[PDB]
Amino acid sequence: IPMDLFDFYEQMDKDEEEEEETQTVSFEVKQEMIEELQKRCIHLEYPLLAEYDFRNDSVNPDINIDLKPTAVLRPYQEKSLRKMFGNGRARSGVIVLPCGAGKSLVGVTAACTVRKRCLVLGNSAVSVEQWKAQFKMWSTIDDSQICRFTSDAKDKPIGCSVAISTYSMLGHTTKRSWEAERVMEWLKTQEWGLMILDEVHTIPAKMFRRVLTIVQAHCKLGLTATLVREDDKIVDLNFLIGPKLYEANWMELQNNGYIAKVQCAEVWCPMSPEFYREYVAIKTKKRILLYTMNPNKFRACQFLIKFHERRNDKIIVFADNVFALKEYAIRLNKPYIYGPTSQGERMQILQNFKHNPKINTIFISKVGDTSFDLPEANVLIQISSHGGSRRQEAQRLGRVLRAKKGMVAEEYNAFFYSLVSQDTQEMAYSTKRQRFLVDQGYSFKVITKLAGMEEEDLAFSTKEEQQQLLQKVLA
Amino acid sequence: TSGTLSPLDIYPKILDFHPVTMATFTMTLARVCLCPMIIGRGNDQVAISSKFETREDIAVIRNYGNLLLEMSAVVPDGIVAFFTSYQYMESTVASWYEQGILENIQRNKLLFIETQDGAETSVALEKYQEACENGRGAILLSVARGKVSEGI
Amino acid sequence: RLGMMRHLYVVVDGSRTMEDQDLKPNRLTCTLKLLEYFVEEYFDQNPISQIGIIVTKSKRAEKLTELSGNPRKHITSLKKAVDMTCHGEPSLYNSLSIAMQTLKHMPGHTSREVLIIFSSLTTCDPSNIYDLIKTLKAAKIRVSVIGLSAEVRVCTVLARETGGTYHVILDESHYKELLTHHVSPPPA
Repeated sequence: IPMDLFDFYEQMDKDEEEEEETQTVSFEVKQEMIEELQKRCIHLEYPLLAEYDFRNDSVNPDINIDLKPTAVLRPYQEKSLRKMFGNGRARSGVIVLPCGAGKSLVGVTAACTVRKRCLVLGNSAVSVEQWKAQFKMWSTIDDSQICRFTSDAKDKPIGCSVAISTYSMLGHTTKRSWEAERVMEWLKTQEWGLMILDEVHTIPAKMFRRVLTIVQAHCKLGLTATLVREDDKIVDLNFLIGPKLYEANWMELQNNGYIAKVQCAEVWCPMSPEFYREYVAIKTKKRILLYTMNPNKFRACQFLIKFHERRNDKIIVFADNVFALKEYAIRLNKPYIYGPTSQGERMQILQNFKHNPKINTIFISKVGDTSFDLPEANVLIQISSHGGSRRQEAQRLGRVLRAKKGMVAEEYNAFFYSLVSQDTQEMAYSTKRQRFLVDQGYSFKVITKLAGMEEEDLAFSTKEEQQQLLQKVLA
Repeated sequence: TSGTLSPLDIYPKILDFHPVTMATFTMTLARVCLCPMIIGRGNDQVAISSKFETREDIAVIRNYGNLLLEMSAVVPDGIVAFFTSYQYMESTVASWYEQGILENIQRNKLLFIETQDGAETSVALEKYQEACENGRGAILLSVARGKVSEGI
Repeated sequence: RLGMMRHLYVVVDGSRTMEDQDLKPNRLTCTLKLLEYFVEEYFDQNPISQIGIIVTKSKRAEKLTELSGNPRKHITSLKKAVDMTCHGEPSLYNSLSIAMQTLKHMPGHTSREVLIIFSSLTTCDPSNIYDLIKTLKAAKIRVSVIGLSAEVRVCTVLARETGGTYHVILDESHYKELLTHHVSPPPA
């Protein structure tokens, strides 16, 4: 019976003396006792099923957060917190929802419900500043106990939620990675007990994974929309944070005056003289530029901007590369936003795009993602298949697009387009993107021709024009 | 007697005597009657704490004012809304005569306030029996203690 | 069946409440469709007879078909009405006065009938409706009401006082049973 049972720490492992012989592990591996990774503590179901239990004799009895107030979440989010009360730590650990519908609120509520000494992990200071703005109803004495805790200073019991910090490892002041042994975990190194991770796809990377791996970490919750990069690490995240409690929030459940119905499309474009000579012959990182700048595909992108500007729709055009961004945008004479565009000029372009009926198309680089209060529109065009994550295409779509007036309860009232050059490595991404969007509940189709592109003025009207671009791209 | 009294105990409690008991009518099936309760329908429906129901504006505005309007507009029949006091009744229905500009029901109902008059009471019951939602016993507000309890 | 001749004024509720999806997309569609089925069955049972069609909508009365003995006008009018739908609130007093004016003209041995399909709760008319009900019973104009989920007392008295036919309809099957009862002739 476990009334005497010791349990202790060595470098990244838990060893269990004079044992109760617990299920699901090897025995006398190198001594009479059981020995697991720290990170295996998460498997509380394997003892719970057996009817086994354990005690935290290493406890520290100091004080904790109360945060008694409540607020109102979206109908699935409320169902998602209600499930978490239901399931408990044996059968909980991540939630997936867009970066534009209430993820900050799920984190402050997840900490106010769970109610333990908490450390909040985030990607960015702006997101700390948005979580502070969310958290003001549960903030103790409004503004006299909230503080930041990162590379310049630390103070107070709370802040953006409870104490927030960043994932970073540049040196001894980049907080969560350097501090990962000091404070942490109610069961051993026992100052705190609860972990809330915003942007949770950020931690399972090869160096970062160690922050999570080198503890027992009692309670853990993660929140994300991108969830994984193109190589799919996500089997690891079940171990590292916990299993996935939720994924859906389909626009099928929020149509009539609520968000958008999006017609999704992929566009297959043919390939014009000289560009495949050179695509086929070049194996280097330049070849990405011949399939993105393919003038038949540029003419589809131009024709599509013209159709939706003729109807006065608002359009964001995404370009994965600053070269591509500027070659498309300067030709189409639409503003662009990227890293080196300043805050003053970005806020002028974005205010113009949202409120000026003359400024209806803009071009944007990777800086929107994981964060850039991207503005509202009704049309999204991606010039390329990229290598950022099929799941980030759906986060980006979801956070940018809304219903056009009048038509707020129809089958579709917003539009997404991804442009693909036929007979290239750009095509490989489709059978995956198609399967992921339809599994996310989206109506998605393939457009393979445009015989009305043969009825109007567009660029690259000759071989000589196309040759002028081909020489510039090759250089 | 009092019509119903089946749990029996309160009368012997009040008397400090133990009468002979008897149930002395044949009753009809439960299905002709329906006795609902209302409190909310999603997990975000938190405005009904009623720690100070006489002061909780958000609670009066939310399902107390809003559920009444949903139920009355959907179920279009002659329906009387009973209240615990005049002050609640006045706050819940903005009416033609509002206690503030900030009150949360907009729909044709009739009032039943103090200085009721025996002749004036009948006018409101003539209106409710004749037609429309509104009248005495119809889409009208009355405090439960008040005269409407005599009925017609 | 032959023995006498009937005059019947079909009156339909074209108020905003008739749009509702409770009985076939919008009561309006289910009622006009079954009412077309009734006209052909009533005229087949009653070869020497007449009908006229009136609606109450947007707080007025309008004549969809004039009083006549050819069924074709009435099914063509029920077809033409569905497109223009329903909005607003009744005008029952003005509809019983135009119906009265046509019915008063008719001779001694013919019936004088009004059939009303009712999905409202009152009517917008200022005029005293009780004076007009007294006048219907003197004139021998009989008024029947088929109501949707509704027992509002002035309509029910009005159908009882004029002859005894206030009926409630809760399905498309029940409405076809009610119109088919009205297809049935009077004694002679």
